Amino acid sequence: ENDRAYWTGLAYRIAAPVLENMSKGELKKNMQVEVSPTWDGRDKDVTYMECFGRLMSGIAPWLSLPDDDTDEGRQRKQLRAWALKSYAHAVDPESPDYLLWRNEGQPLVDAAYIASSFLRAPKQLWEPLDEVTKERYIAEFQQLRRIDPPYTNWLLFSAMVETFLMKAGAQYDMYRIHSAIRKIDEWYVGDGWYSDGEHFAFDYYNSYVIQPMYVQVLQVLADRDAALRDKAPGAVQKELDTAKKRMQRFGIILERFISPEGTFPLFGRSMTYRLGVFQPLSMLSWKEFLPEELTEGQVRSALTAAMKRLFAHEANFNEGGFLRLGFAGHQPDLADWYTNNGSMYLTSEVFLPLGLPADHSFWTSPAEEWTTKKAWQGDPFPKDHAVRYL
Amino acid sequence: MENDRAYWTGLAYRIAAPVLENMSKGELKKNMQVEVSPTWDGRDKDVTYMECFGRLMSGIAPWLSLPDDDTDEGRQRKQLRAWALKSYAHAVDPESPDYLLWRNEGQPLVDAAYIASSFLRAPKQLWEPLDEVTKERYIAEFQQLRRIDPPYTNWLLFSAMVETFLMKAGAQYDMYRIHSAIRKIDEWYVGDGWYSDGEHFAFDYYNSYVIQPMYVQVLQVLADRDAALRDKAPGAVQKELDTAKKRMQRFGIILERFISPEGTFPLFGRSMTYRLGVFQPLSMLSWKEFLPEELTEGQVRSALTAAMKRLFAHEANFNEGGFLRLGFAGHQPDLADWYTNNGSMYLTSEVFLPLGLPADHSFWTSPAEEWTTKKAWQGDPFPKDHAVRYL
Amino acid sequence: ENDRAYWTGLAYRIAAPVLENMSKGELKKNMQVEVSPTWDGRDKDVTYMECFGRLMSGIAPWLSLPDDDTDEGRQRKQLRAWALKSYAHAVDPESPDYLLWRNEGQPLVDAAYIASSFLRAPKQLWEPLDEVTKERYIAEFQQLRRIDPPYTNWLLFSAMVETFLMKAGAQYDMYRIHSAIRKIDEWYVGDGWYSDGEHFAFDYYNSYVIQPMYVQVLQVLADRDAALKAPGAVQKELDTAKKRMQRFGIILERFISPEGTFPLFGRSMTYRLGVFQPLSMLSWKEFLPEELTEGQVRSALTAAMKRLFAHEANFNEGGFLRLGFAGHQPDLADWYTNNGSMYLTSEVFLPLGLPADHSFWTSPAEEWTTKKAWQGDPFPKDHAVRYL
Amino acid sequence: NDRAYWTGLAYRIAAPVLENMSKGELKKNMQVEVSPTWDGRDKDVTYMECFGRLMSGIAPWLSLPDDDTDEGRQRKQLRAWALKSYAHAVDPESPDYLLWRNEGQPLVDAAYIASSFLRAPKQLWEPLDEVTKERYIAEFQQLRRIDPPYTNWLLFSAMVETFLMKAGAQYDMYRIHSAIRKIDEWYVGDGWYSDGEHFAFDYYNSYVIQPMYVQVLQVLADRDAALRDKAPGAVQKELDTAKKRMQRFGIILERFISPEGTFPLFGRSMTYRLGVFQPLSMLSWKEFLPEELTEGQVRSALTAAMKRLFAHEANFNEGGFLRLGFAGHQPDLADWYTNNGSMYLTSEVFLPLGLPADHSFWTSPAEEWTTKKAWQGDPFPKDHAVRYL
Ligand SMILES: [Cl-]
Ligand SMILES: [Cl-]
Ligand SMILES: [Cl-]
Ligand SMILES: [Cl-]
Ligand SMILES: [Cl-]
Ligand SMILES: [Cl-]
Repeated sequence: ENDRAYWTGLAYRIAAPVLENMSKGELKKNMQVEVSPTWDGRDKDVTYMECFGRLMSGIAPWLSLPDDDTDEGRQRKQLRAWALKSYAHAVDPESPDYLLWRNEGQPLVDAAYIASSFLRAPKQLWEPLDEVTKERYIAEFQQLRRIDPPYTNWLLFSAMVETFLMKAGAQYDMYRIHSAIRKIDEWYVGDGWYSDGEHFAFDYYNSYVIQPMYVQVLQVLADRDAALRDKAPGAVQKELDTAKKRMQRFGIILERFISPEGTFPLFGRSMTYRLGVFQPLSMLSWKEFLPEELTEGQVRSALTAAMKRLFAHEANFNEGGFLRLGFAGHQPDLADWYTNNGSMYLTSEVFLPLGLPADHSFWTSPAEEWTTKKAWQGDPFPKDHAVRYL
Repeated sequence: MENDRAYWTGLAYRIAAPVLENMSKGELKKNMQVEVSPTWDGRDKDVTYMECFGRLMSGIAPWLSLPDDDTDEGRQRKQLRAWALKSYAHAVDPESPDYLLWRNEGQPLVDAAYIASSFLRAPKQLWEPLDEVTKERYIAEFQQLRRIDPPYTNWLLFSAMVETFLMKAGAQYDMYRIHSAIRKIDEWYVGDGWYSDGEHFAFDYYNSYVIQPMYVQVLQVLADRDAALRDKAPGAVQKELDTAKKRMQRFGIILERFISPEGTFPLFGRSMTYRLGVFQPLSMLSWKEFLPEELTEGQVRSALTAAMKRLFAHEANFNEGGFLRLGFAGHQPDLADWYTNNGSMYLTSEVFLPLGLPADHSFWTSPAEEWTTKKAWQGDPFPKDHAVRYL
Repeated sequence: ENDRAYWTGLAYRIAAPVLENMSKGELKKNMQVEVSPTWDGRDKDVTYMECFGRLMSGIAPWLSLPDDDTDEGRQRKQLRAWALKSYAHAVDPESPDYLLWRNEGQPLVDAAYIASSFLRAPKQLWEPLDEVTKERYIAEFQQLRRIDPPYTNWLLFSAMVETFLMKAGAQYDMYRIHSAIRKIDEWYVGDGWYSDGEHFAFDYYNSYVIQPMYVQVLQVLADRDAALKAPGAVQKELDTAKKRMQRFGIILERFISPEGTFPLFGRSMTYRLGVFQPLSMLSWKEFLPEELTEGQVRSALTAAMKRLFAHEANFNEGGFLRLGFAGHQPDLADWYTNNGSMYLTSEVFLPLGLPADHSFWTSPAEEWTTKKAWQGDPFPKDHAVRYL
Repeated sequence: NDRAYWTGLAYRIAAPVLENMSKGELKKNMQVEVSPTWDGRDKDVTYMECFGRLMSGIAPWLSLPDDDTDEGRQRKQLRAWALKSYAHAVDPESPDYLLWRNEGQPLVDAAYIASSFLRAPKQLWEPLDEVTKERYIAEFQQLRRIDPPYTNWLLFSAMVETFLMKAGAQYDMYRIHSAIRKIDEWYVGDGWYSDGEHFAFDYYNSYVIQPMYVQVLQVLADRDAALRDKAPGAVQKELDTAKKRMQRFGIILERFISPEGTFPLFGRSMTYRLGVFQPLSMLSWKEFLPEELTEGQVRSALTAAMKRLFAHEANFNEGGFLRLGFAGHQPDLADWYTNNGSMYLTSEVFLPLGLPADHSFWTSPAEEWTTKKAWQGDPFPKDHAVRYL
C-alpha cells in the first residue's frame, strides 16, 4: 500500500533472480543474456559482473539495515544470505560463476560498483566474508591496475577501487585516488553540472557515476583524515562540502525534471539505465542531506511516480525474470555498442533510500506534490536560482 | 480536428490584439492592466510598455512577414500589421501618450533589442513602411542606448542586435559592439549545445530566451552582408554562423527531448515566467527550415502544439483586459523575479516564429508525428541520443 | 655628471628634432623618414603620428615638473613650448603637419600614446591648448571609434582614448573601457605575465602596452570612483594590476645583465628601451616593490641606456631615430615599422617626472641583481607570485 | 677547442663523486652542505641527488664508443666508476646504499637515475649484473608509495615507469599517461609551460618539464605504445609538437645569453647554474636545433656562459664537490629543499658531449650569438612567436 512496499517489491523482483542463481553458482548457467544489436564483439562474460556489481551497489543500503522479523526483514535476510554466497563465487577461480576479472577494460567499471556495495554496507556485505574470499577480492581489485582508464568518468572507478582497498586495510594507490579527484573537480562546469572528461556532454553520467562516486571517495578520504599531498588543514573536508553542495543543486535539478505524470527528459547516451538517472537524488535522500528546497515527501512522491510509471511495462523483464535492454519495456536499439542486459542493473541505484528504516520520516512523511505537478495545476511553486560560488 | 495552425494563430491573435489595438491609438499606458513582481526592485514601472511591445513584435514578426491574402488568417495579419505600424510610430514620438521609456534605466537596451529583432525578422513589412521621421527617431533612440554599459552576460547580444539593425538600416553603427559581443558569446560556449550566460554557467533557459537566437541572427546579418570584421578572412564569418547553427540544432534536439508525453517540460532556472519562450530555438529552427535530420517538422509541430495547448488551457494566464498575467500555467505572481512585470511575459510570443511559414508549407500540412518521450513511454522504438562534442 | 644629466641629455636629443620642426609645421617637410625593408605598403604618413605620439607619451612626466631656471628647467620649458605648438598643428586640418587621423587603423595606436601624454601631464600639455585645438582633439579622438581593433593589446588603445575623453569632460564610451579591462584581466597568465590576446606570446608587449596602459586606465577609473558611495571593486582591480606590474618590474630588473644588456626576444625589438616602461613607471609613480631600491633601478637602467645609446648610428643626419636596436639594423624592423615607431623608446624616461632632488635621483648607486650574482656576492632568492 | 674545456669541467665535477662512490665511500668522504633554511628532512637525500643528477647529465658523454684518445681514457674511467657506483647505490649492505624507502624526494632523484639509463642504456644499464638490475627494478617500483605534488613532479613518476617499461619490468601505464596529459594541459604558449596549474616564470621548463616530457614521449613513440583513446599516430603527433615547443624554448634560451656570457636570474632554484640550458643542450645532442640556430652559435654561446660561471673557484669546496651558490659560494640562494647534492643538476648542460669529438657540433666554426651580434650594431634576426602549438 505505502510507497515503501512498492519499492521493496520492485527491488526484490530485480534482485532475486540474480542472487538466488548466483548464490549456487548458476547465474551463467541460467541467466537469459541479451546484448546490444550494435555489440562491439567484446567477451560477453562481462555481462555477469555488470549485473552483479550494479545490483549490489544499488541494494547495499537496503541490506545494511538491522535484522528484524517483519515481511521486509525476511526478504532482506534472504537477499543478504544469497549475496554473501554470490560474493564468494564471484572470486573463486573454480566456481562456475567466477567473474571476468582478468581480461578486458570493462571489469574496472563493474568492480567499482562492487566496491561501492562494500563501501555502502561494510559490516553486512564485506565483514562476514571468509578470509580466503576477502584475500581474493583484494587481489582481484589490485590487478585492475593493469587497465589504463579513459580520461573520463572512468577515473572515478579506479579511485573507488583504491578507496575500498584503503578502507579494507590493503595496499592501495593514493595516486589513482588523488589524480581522479583533481580531474573531477577540474571538470566542474557550474550550477551543479560536471563534464564527463574534457568535453561537456549533456547526459546523465553526472547521475550514473560522477557525483555519487566523487562524493563517496571524498567522504572516505575525509573520514580517514587521509594525508593528501599539498592539501592545507581542512582542505579535504572543504572539497567534500563543495561536492555535497554541488550534488544538492543537481538533486534540485533532477526533481524539476520529473513531469506531473512521472516522466523525465531523455537525452544523452546510456538511456537504458532507466531510474539510474536519479542516483544523486536517492543518495541525498539516503544520506539525509536533501537541500532545504526539497522535502522528503516531495522527493519520495516524485520518485515513486516515476518508478511506477516506468516499471508498469512488463516487457522490462524477460521470462527468466532478468532485466531486458530498453527504457520503458523492450527497446533493444536504444542499447549502445557497449551495452548488455547486465548493464541494465544500474537502475538499482534509485533504491538507496531503502537504507533508511521503514519508520524513518522519508518513508512515513505525507506525500507532497513535486514542482512541475504544482506548476501545471496552476498552483504556487518556487522560483529556481543558479548556484555559483562552488 | 487536425488544424494545428488555427490554434496557433488564434492564440497569437489573442495575445497580440489587446496590446496593438490599444497602442495603435496611443492608449496602451491608458488601458493596459499592469502588474509588477511581488519583489519588484522599485525601478520605473514604465519599462513595462517597451517590454510588452518589443517582446510581442519580436515573436509575431515572422507571422506578419507573410504576403497578404484575403483568407480569415490573412485579414487578421493585415489588422495586426496596421496596428503595429501605428504603434511603432507612437513608441518613438516624444509627444505621444505611448512614448516608451528610452532615455532612462538600463532595461530599455533589453527591450530595444527585441524591437530590433522584429525589424530584422520582418524588414519589408515592419521597418520599411514606417515614415522617414519615425525611422530617424528609431535610429536616434537606438543610438542613444550606447549610454548603457551592459552586464557581462547575455546582455552583450542586445547591444549587438541593436547595432546590427543600425548597420542593416544604413545608419551609423558601432562594429566594436557587434564584434566584441560575438567573440564573448563564442567564448562562452560550454559544449554539447549549451552556452554560459556570462563567465559562469547557469542551468536555465537563457540559451533559449536570448543567447542562441540572437547570436545566430547577428551572425546571419554579418554573413549575408559579407561584413568586413577585423581578422575575419573571406568565408570566416560564414564558418562562425555554420557553427552557431549546428550548436542551435543540437540545443533544439535537447529541447524536443524535454517535452514530456503529456506536453510538459522541466522547470528550472530564473525567469520561468517566460512560458513558451523556452522553445524559441526550436521555433527558429522550424521557421528558418534548418531542423536537424533527427527532428521532423511533424514531430516538432506536434510536440510544441501539445505544450502550447496544455499551458494556455489555463484561463488565468490572461487578466480582464486581455493582457498576460505574471505566472507560468495561470496566475503565479511569486514566480516573478525582482526585474519582472507583466510586459516581460510577452517573451512567450517567441514560440510563434513558424507562423512565418505559409499555411500550405510542409511544417503546417505534414502529418502529426509522435515526439521522442511520447514514443519512449509507449514502449516503442525511439532513437539513441549522441553528444556533439566537436563544435 | 650625475645619472640625471645623462638621461635629460638623451631625452632632449631625441625630442628636440621632432618638436622644433613640428612646432613650426615642418616635421613632414624636414623629417628624414625610413620604413621597414618589408613595409606592407600602408600610407607612410602614419610615421608622423607614431613619432609625435610615442615621444610625448614618454617625456610627458618630465615636462610635468614645476618650472625653474636651471639648465634642465630651460630645456623643459623649450620642449614644452614646442610641444604645445606641435599639438595644435597635429589637429589643424590646414597645417602642413596635420596628422593622419581619418584613414588606416594605425592612428588608434598612436592616438592612444597622444592620450597617454595628456593623461600623464594634463595641466602642462592639455590645459594650455586653445579651445579650438581642444575641440579638434575631442573630435579626432571620437572618430577613431570607426576602427574595429584586433583582439589584442590594441583593446587598450581604445580604452586609453576613451579614458582621456572621460577625464577631459567630453562624451566617452564606457563600454570600450570596460570591455578592454575585462579582456586584459582575462589574459593574465600568471607570475606577472599577460598574453597579448588569446594566445600567449613571449615578447615585450607587456612593457610596450599592456601593463602600463592597463594600470593607467584603472587608475583613472579608481580615482573617479574614489571621488564619489563605499569603495568600489575597481580599487581592488587596480591593486591587483599594480601588484602584477610590481612582479613584472622585478623580472625586468633581473633581465639586465652585469654589463647593461638584456634578452632580445619577440617582435618589435626595435623599440629599444621601451622594454623598461613598467620599471620606469613603477619608479615615477613610486610603487617599486620592496625587493627593488630606487638606486638599483636607476643604476641598472642607466647602464642599459648608456650602452645602447653609445651607438651613434641610432640617429640619422637630421637627428631622428633610425630603424634598429643598437645602431642601424633596418632588417630588424617588422612590416608595420617605420622610424616614427622607434620613439616608443621614450617610455624609459618616465622617472624624469620626479624632481632632480628626489631620492630616485639623489640616492647612492646600488648594484643590480645580476651584477651582484656574477661578482660572487650575496643576491636574493626570487619567488613566484602565484596568487594574483 | 671548446670540447676540451667541456670535458675538463665535466670530469672535474664527476670524478670526486664517482671515484668515492665506486668504493662505497661517498657518504664517508663527501663534504656535504645544506641550505641555511633547510627544512629538517633527512640529509641522506643528498647522495642520491648528487649521483642521479650527475649521471643524467654525463650519460650521453659516457654513451660514446671507446677509443684510445685522452678523452676516451677519461670516459672509460668515469664509466667504470659509475658502474660500481650504480651497484653500491642499491645494495642494502653497501655503506653507499641510497635513501630509497623514506621521504618523497627520492622520486625526484630516481627519475634522474632513470634518465641516465634511458640516455645510455647499452653503456650504463645493460652491463649491470642481474642482481643489481633486479634491485633497481624493485627500488623504482616501490616509489609508487609517493603521492607527487601536482607539478613537474608528475614527470618523475612518468620517467621511472617509462624506464621500467623499456627495461621489460612491470610498469604502471596510468602514471605515464596521466603525466603526459597534464604536461600538455599545462602548455601556456610560445614555448612555455606552467609548473602545475599556476604559471611560474622560472627555469623548471629547463630543469624538468621539456626535457623529461620529450624523453617520455620519445620512448612511447619508439615502442608504438598503445595508449588508451590515442588513435594511431596520436603519440607521434604529441612528440612532434613537444619537440617543436622545445625548439622554440631553445631559441628563447639562446637569446637569454648576453654578449658577455651571462643570462637572466629569476625564479626558484637559481642554484642549478647551467641546468637552465638543458633544453638547448638536448636539442644539440639529439640534433634537432631549429633552423634559426646553428650548432656553432649554440656551442659558442654555451661555452661563453660556462667559462664565465665556472671561472669562480668558489663553486667547488676543498673535497672537489660543488657548493651551494650560482657564481661561487652563495648559500643563502639555496631554497629550503636544497643541499649541495642538488647542485649536480648543472651537469645537464653537458648533453652534446654525447656527440663525437669529430661531429659538426664540435668542429664547426665559432659563430656569434644573437645578443652579441645585436650589441655590436650588426644585423641580427627578427624573432617571432610560435602561437600554433
Ligand atoms: Cl563510460
Ligand atoms: Cl517513468
Ligand atoms: Cl538577464
Ligand atoms: Cl600590435
Ligand atoms: Cl618583444
Ligand atoms: Cl619542484
